[PDB]
Amino acid sequence: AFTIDFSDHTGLVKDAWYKQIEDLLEFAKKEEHIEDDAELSVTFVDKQEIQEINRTYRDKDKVTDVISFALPRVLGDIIICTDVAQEQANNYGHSFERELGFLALHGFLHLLGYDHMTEADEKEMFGRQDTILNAYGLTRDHHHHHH
Ligand SMILES: [Zn+2]
Repeated sequence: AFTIDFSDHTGLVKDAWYKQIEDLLEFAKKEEHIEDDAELSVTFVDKQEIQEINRTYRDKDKVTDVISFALPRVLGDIIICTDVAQEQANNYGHSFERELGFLALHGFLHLLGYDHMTEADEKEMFGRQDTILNAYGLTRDHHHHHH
């Protein structure tokens, strides 16, 4: 099994988008060969709230697109900023909800223990990200964040 506890503090997220994001992350969990039951939470917030969360939890007084908090396997929490995701979606040329899904996938891989702070880690983690997105059908280069 795989359950996402979703929350949307903005009222912007459509019900169809929750399903699209959950289906992508469930596919990723299977591609990662995680057989156990897993659970996680995804919360959508506006730019004022993401800055406050970034300030108090990361000592970064600034807006950002996604924050992941790593801890049935309980994987932790992903927080996504709708304001930033909408602008990044415009810059990459896919929809708001596609960008929400990409940021959720990125956070999910972080919760599994991947990181990209070194070149070797980045190659491993973006290699998995690209492979999952391609296997799901998201093969256009900018759906990978050109990455
Ligand atoms: Zn990251």
